[PDB]
Amino acid sequence: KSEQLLRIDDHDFSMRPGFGGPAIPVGVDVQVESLDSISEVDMDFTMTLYLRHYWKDERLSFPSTNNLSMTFDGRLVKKIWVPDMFFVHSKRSFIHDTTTDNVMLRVQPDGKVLYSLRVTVTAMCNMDFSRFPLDTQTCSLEIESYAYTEDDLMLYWKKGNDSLKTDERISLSQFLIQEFHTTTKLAFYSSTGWYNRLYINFTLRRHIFFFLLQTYFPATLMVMLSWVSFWIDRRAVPARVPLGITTVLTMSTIITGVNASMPRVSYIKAVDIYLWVSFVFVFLSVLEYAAVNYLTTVQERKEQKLRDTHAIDKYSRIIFPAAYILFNLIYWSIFS
Amino acid sequence: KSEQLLRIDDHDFSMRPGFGGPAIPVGVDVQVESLDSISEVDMDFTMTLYLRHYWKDERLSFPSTNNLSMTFDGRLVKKIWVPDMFFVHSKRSFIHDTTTDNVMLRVQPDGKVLYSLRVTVTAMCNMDFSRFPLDTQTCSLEIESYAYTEDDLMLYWKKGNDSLKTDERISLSQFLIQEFHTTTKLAFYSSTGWYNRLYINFTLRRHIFFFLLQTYFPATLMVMLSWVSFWIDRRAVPARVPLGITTVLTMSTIITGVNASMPRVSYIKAVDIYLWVSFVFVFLSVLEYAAVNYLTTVQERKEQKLRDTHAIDKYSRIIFPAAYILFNLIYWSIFS
Amino acid sequence: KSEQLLRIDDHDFSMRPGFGGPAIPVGVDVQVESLDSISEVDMDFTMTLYLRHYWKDERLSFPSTNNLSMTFDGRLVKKIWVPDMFFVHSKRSFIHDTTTDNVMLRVQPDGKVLYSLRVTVTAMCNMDFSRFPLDTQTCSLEIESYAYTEDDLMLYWKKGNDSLKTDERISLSQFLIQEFHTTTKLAFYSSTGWYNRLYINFTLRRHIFFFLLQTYFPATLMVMLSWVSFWIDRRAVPARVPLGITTVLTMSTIITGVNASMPRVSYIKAVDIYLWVSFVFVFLSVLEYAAVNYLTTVQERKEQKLRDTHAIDKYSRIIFPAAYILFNLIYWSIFS
Amino acid sequence: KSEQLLRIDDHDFSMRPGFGGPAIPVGVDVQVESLDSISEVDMDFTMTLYLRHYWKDERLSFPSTNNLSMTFDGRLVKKIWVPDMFFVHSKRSFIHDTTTDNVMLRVQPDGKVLYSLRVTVTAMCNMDFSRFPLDTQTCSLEIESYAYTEDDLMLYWKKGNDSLKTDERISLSQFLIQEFHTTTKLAFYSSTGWYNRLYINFTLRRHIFFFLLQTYFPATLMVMLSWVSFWIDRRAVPARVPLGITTVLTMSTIITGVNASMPRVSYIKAVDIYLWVSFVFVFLSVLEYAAVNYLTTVQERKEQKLRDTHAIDKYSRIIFPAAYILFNLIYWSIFS
Amino acid sequence: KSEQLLRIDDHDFSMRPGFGGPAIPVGVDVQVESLDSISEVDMDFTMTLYLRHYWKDERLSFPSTNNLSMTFDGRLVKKIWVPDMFFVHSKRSFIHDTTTDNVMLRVQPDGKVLYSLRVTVTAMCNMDFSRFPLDTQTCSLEIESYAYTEDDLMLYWKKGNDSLKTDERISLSQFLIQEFHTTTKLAFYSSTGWYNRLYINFTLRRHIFFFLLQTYFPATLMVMLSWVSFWIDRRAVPARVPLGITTVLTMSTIITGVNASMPRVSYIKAVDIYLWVSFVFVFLSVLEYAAVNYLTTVQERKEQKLRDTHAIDKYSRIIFPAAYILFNLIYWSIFS
Ligand SMILES: CC(=O)[C@H]1CC[C@H]2[C@@H]3CC[C@@H]4C[C@H](O)CC[C@]4(C)[C@H]3CC[C@]12C
Ligand SMILES: CC(=O)[C@H]1CC[C@H]2[C@@H]3CC[C@@H]4C[C@H](O)CC[C@]4(C)[C@H]3CC[C@]12C
Ligand SMILES: CC(=O)[C@H]1CC[C@H]2[C@@H]3CC[C@@H]4C[C@H](O)CC[C@]4(C)[C@H]3CC[C@]12C
Ligand SMILES: CC(=O)[C@H]1CC[C@H]2[C@@H]3CC[C@@H]4C[C@H](O)CC[C@]4(C)[C@H]3CC[C@]12C
Ligand SMILES: CC(=O)[C@H]1CC[C@H]2[C@@H]3CC[C@@H]4C[C@H](O)CC[C@]4(C)[C@H]3CC[C@]12C
Ligand SMILES: CCCCCCCCCCCC
Ligand SMILES: CCCCCCCCCCCC
Ligand SMILES: CCCCCCCCCCCC
Ligand SMILES: CCCCCCCCCCCC
Ligand SMILES: CCCCCCCCCCCC
Ligand SMILES: CCCCCCCC
Ligand SMILES: CCCCCCCC
Ligand SMILES: CCCCCCCC
Ligand SMILES: CCCCCCCC
Ligand SMILES: CCCCCCCC
Ligand SMILES: CCCCCCCC
Ligand SMILES: CCCCCCCC
Ligand SMILES: CCCCCCCC
Ligand SMILES: CCCCCCCC
Ligand SMILES: CCCCCC
Ligand SMILES: CCCCCC
Ligand SMILES: CCCCCC
Ligand SMILES: CCCCCC
Ligand SMILES: CCCCCC
Ligand SMILES: CCCCCC
Ligand SMILES: CCCCCC
Ligand SMILES: CCCCCC
Ligand SMILES: CCCCCC
Ligand SMILES: CCCCCC
Repeated sequence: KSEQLLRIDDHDFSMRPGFGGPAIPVGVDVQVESLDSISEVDMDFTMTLYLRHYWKDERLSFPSTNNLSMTFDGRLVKKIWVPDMFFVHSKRSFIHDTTTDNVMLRVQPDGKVLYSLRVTVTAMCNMDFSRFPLDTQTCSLEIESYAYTEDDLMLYWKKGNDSLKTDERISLSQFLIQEFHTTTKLAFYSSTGWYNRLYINFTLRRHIFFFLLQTYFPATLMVMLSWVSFWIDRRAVPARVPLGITTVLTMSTIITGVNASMPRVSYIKAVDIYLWVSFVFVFLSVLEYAAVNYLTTVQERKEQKLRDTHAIDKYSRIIFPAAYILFNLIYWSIFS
Repeated sequence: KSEQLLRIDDHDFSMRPGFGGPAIPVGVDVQVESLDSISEVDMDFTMTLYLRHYWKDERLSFPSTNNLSMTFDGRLVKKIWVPDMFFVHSKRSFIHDTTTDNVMLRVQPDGKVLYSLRVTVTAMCNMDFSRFPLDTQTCSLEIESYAYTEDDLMLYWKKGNDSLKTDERISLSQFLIQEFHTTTKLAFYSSTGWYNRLYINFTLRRHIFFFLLQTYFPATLMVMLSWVSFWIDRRAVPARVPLGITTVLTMSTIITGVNASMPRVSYIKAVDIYLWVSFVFVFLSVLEYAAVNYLTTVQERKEQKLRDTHAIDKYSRIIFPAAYILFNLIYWSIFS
Repeated sequence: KSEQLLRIDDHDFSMRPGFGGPAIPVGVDVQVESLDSISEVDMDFTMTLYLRHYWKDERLSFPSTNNLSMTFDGRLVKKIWVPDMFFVHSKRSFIHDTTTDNVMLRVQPDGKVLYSLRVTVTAMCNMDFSRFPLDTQTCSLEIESYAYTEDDLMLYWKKGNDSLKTDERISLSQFLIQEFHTTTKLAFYSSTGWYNRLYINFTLRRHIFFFLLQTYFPATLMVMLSWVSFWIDRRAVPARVPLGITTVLTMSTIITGVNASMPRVSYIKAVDIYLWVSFVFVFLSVLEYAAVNYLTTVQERKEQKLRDTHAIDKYSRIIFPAAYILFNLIYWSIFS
Repeated sequence: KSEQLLRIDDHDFSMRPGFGGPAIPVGVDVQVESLDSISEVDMDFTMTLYLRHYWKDERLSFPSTNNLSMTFDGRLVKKIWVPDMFFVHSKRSFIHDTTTDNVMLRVQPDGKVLYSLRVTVTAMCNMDFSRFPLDTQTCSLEIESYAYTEDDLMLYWKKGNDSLKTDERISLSQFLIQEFHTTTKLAFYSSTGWYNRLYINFTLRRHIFFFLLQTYFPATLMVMLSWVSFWIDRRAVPARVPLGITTVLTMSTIITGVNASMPRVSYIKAVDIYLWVSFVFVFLSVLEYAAVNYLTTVQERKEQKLRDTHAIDKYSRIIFPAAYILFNLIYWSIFS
Repeated sequence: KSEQLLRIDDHDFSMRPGFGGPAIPVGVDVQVESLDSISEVDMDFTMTLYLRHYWKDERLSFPSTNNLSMTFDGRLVKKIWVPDMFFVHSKRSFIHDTTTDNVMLRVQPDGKVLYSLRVTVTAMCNMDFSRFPLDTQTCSLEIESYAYTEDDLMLYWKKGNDSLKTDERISLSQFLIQEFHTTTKLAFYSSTGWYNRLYINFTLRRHIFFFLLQTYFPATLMVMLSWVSFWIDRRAVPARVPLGITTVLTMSTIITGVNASMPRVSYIKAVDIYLWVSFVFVFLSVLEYAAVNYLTTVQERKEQKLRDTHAIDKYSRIIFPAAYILFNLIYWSIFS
């Protein structure tokens, strides 16, 4: 029996190795397999990865006539001491068990142990959509020991920045992924004391041109088309008025359609500001002609009682495009 | 063996400490980690937190030459007595088990015990949307002992109002969170008797300006634009009529779009009342011109048979804005 | 050891108490905690409640010098006999296990036993939406013994109609809840025989005014607005025709919007009948003017070849509102 | 002890009864309780039913002074031999365990055994939507032994066509259920050999009138309304053109609304063909008037340079309705 | 007892057969039962299949007077050595357990073992929608040993390309499935070494004609209809302008409706490019008439101050269709 080579019954495996002494160092290696999904409304993401642990235990040493190691499955885990790692700020997680538990243990003749498992974890990530769709988001995944402080367990990256590996085909449907790196930081808990924590960082970006073409182009086209009425004879009211009202209807429908396709985030965004400014411009384009018609009627009535192009149109043809250009310049200077 | 220092086999751990005597006090400490999601339709919320318990048991005392404590995992829980805490008015809950059960036990040499676990719980919360979007909601989380009355178990907050800690980065996508505090109250059950209950309270608020800009602004703009026809010559019917009918179409589309983006709550809200009042105003703006046209035709026909501005327009230009202003004043005085 | 006071090893707990004799009566007490959700498409509802059982077993009697009882958790259930209650016509259910199994057992000195647990159950409920939104629905929850007939187990309500208690804050988002009561009835199974069954009944109602304001008001407004063209001079075709076609467009958009916000139930409802009748009225309002224009053109052409208000408008002004009123009277007389 | 009457330890229950001999017959009885849901996109359905088994085992015979049988729960299943039935082409399934496992065993004195359980199963069902909404679908549920061929286990319906019972209140929200019957057929597996399989068949149908009223009626009304322009004087261009363009807009909106409410099945259906044919008719109704206006302008210009009803309208008034009627006749002759 | 024929207690089943020697070959056979669903947003698919293993173990040999084999269920798996196969790049998976574990073991008298199980697995699949709806996608399912390298376990297809079988009725709602084949490739892991991997490949295709009819036909019809205004007299402004603005409104509504029914993939697709090019054409069709009207007014005003068809229309009638045809030719030449 292979379990009789290791004196399982001759030691107490409820205590950590080197108990009463210096803290036992543990190395951690992480390989990211894929990114499964991301939720903007709930602000979380899902990841599947490989977790590996490295430590030495002299109580597991066994004599051997060669340098061959023994491999055991997850059934041996309940009989020996293993680190109790857990993910901080996680929502749900589980370990694959098809067709059996994805747990592997390798024991070297001097007592070096390799512990590997496959896990899927969902973690939270606070997001800010103030600069949508030009926003940039940062995410992090955290690993920490649950019950052992820094005085008993010392956690560190085994090979520094080389301990993180990612798949060549990792991708997301609506985001771009870049800048993977790892960091470390100490955390303090008033109940028990200080703990070591590890971080895995990456950045997310969007596709600017798709949003530009889908949103900004129709609004600017509609704003430019609303300026057509300044070049039509003022005597054609049944052509001037329905053009304006139909432009207002089309702008409203476009705004509703744009709002229907964005994630349900309930605060003000820059795209909303752009669209509402265009709506206000369209509304003023109709008020202008209304006052021009009223003035023309009043002048005609006075002239009749007594017995060319109106300047408002001339000035508006210049004022409206300059104001819109100035607004665009300021808007693109603030939001880059 | 560490489990032999504690005389596990020499006591009956099916009874509470101090059985037949005064009730054993138990302290509780709560640290909130994050808020996961909130459902307005089903009226519930999800929370992840740390639960800690404090009590003393003399049967767990062990001799020692120093003041060092022993730490055990969740496997010891089945062999000793632990409080049976549960969440009142909860829908579903579970305990994290990655990579192992998130349960920790610490035993002091005199018999003081610390019991900690990580849990995620979903709880109900009745909401009222009568004042939407200006409504305010209050939520609560309740903790109570399942099988032990106040005569056997005494539950209390260990440090009063200082026993509640929240994360610095707790946030929700569409709500603002404030005013965390704790309270206590006794509950009575006719089957078994009185129980102690603890509460954790917080308040939720919305973003007023986003809803204002998205809903009230287009309706007021459309109402003001419907008033343009009072300033147009009454002789231009093919300009007067299509403007009104297209304004009605645009108002209907706006109302439908607004209704399509709100949570499906099936009772009357103030925003609905505002929108329908605007719709009624728009409808009357068309009936007015209809009667003005009919009167003008009748007068012309009589004048022809026998062989300026109509007063209705003059009076409407004053009546309509005053009535709308009065309605807005009353509406904003009632709903603040 | 408390389990040694009861002679667990001295009896066979695989048989019911009083085996070979009269049937053992069992009382049941139910307390409803909340209603979680309701699905109209799948026709089911979710409920969380407390289930309590009462019976007497002389084999559990223990000597005592006082009148104090012993309390045990769910671990004792596997060693003694308990009733095998189950929910009829249920889809899924589970028992809460946070932080431990919500199972309590109390044993009196003479052998009276109290068995309580917390469960969440989802049950089916056939619905009829023929009278939507004026429909009324009735639901029921059923409890029955799985393996014991009426000859071996007698099930009944312990205190009649007083055995049902509901929370003061039970509510649903889109329904009104009323009329809680309990009934009993015998069921027959050809495979094994007769069984006792218990029922818990309640009724559901909707908010009539919300649906009225959201649906009936716009259709009646549009129908009334379509009548405006009867009062306009027949000589203004470019005002008469676009008004009708835009009214038809607005009615179609309103009907589509109304259909988009109702539950996906694929059969005819009264609201559909109302909306389609309004659509037919709107269509006829356009056919009338079409024939009036054709007649006027034919008369003018004949008069020219040879070298006031048309009666159709006069009669329609009276016919259309009377017919609509008659239809509304019949419709509201049939559907109340 | 009741388990000592049966010599559990004196036989090997890892082999089937009558091992080395003829195959042991097993009868199956099925009672359908309800249908839970159906998914058109994923092509599956959910069912809850009772499964019963009948067989004889002489090793379970026990002496008795009467003809009374013994009843056992699911805990006895692990100690005796039971058939390993499973559902073919299933996606997910589970056995109810509230408040305990819904498993019952009854043993007769001669060794006849009754085995019953309550299960919920989801099974696949290929569907064809080519004839939507006039399509008809057939579904089936299959039962087969997993590890025993026909040489060792003989599976059959115990009472032929009488072994299937359905609830009186089984129904679906959007489908009609009819024609329940059972069949049998042999299946061959190259790895192990031949197996017996059972089938349970039923048919699904839709509500024709609801779809007719919701889809075909508006399209035919719009097509008929587009014919109004043939009866209007050709001199009124500002009445002729906006009517056509608004009819095209209304047809497009209706088609979009109809497409938004159907299940997302990505291939051509007959309703689409009907709607697009109506759209083509509407488009031609506008091209006709365009050419009529162009011809009239050319004739007027020539007549002026040199110094009634146009036949196109006359012929179109007859051609268009006949062509539409012919198309409807062919369409309703092909699709019944 | 059948388990006593095999000397279970006389061997150590924690080591592979032939330990210290050459690697033990293992054959694998796969039968695909159905495809359950596919998610375009999350880029994954679900499959249900049969997994079979073939290997020889001399420690399981038993004497026999004939050539009959013994069959065991999943309870024997924990007592013997089995291959630890797992799926690479998988998200979630489970083994059916209704009514019992779907695990079968057959042992031949010389020691040949057959191991079969039923599993459902979800696997990732990167997709590219640049050529939507004319895109083609390839998927793969991978099988590999978790803890054994190629030096200890040799994995291969038992019968080459004949080891893969698919159901005759495998289908997907919106995809066409073809070209099933298997391949093998070696993978290298820096932590442990080289492993054998197996692949199962298939291809997916869409229905071109459905997308063509639903998207390209309305846009081309609208573009052609926008050309009607070139044939109308330039003196009819109230007919020329509303036609253009309503065509723009209809194009916008069509684009919004088309975007609302596609999967939410946030980058540019060819259909978007086609639709926006049509929108630009429609916009230019209105700018042309605007300038034609302005020129005509200026000429009339000059002629009046001093005291036929405009060439722009003539040239546009030829230019617009040629440019659209050229664009279609280039577009269909690039995207095939
Ligand atoms: C004096 C004049 O050129 C008229 C023409 C259109 C008119 C406006 C139409 C819309 C509003 C109508 C309301 O009754 C009074 C304020 C508003 C804003 C009017 C103010 C006076 C205007 C500008
Ligand atoms: C007498 C008069 O100034 C006419 C012009 C428009 C007319 C209304 C048009 C809509 C309705 C038509 C219906 O046939 C009678 C009631 C309604 C409400 C009419 C009442 C009489 C009005 C107000
Ligand atoms: C003779 C007459 O007053 C004309 C004016 C409008 C015409 C109708 C327009 C719509 C239809 C057009 C079709 O071509 C013939 C039937 C339909 C229904 C016509 C029948 C004859 C009508 C009623
Ligand atoms: C000659 C004539 O009666 C004209 C009037 C409307 C014209 C059509 C308008 C739409 C198209 C415009 C395009 O420029 C040429 C082809 C199309 C299809 C035209 C062909 C010639 C027509 C039919
Ligand atoms: C000179 C002339 O034929 C006029 C008629 C319509 C005019 C255009 C209308 C839309 C725009 C209005 C804006 O105010 C100036 C640029 C734009 C693009 C105008 C440029 C000059 C045009 C083309
Ligand atoms: C963005 C708002 C532009 C308003 C332009 C008004 C131009 C008025 C000209 C009056 C000339 C007498
Ligand atoms: C909000 C309803 C306003 C109605 C205004 C009617 C004005 C009628 C004037 C009649 C003058 C003779
Ligand atoms: C609801 C349908 C009403 C139809 C009214 C027709 C009125 C025709 C009057 C003819 C007078 C000669
Ligand atoms: C369905 C297409 C109908 C087209 C009808 C054209 C009628 C043209 C008449 C020409 C008479 C000279
Ligand atoms: C696709 C853009 C087509 C633009 C056609 C302009 C035609 C101008 C003709 C001027 C003749 C003097
Ligand atoms: C590729 C689309 C570009 C749109 C530019 C919009 C600038 C306001
Ligand atoms: C009209 C667009 C101007 C953009 C300026 C951007 C300056 C960073
Ligand atoms: C920031 C938007 C303000 C809109 C005010 C609406 C008042 C009715
Ligand atoms: C026109 C807006 C008036 C708002 C008054 C608010 C009084 C609390
Ligand atoms: C016009 C509404 C009439 C309603 C009558 C209701 C009779 C019960
Ligand atoms: C009950 C609605 C009938 C609609 C008939 C449509 C025939 C094309
Ligand atoms: C105009 C409808 C004709 C329907 C014919 C149906 C022949 C089976
Ligand atoms: C079957 C529909 C064909 C549509 C062709 C569209 C070509 C741009
Ligand atoms: C007008 C459509 C042309 C299509 C050409 C396709 C060449 C492969
Ligand atoms: C701060 C956003 C203002 C938008 C006004 C239309
Ligand atoms: C939009 C401004 C109009 C000013 C009329 C004098
Ligand atoms: C109580 C709300 C009334 C709304 C009327 C339009
Ligand atoms: C909207 C009121 C109109 C009154 C006509 C006299
Ligand atoms: C039975 C409903 C008929 C509806 C006709 C519009
Ligand atoms: C709507 C009926 C019209 C009748 C024309 C004579
Ligand atoms: C085969 C369907 C053709 C549809 C043409 C509009
Ligand atoms: C729709 C056909 C029109 C033919 C013009 C000659
Ligand atoms: C690259 C796509 C360009 C689209 C311009 C309308
Ligand atoms: C669309 C181009 C118009 C050119 C006017 C000269």
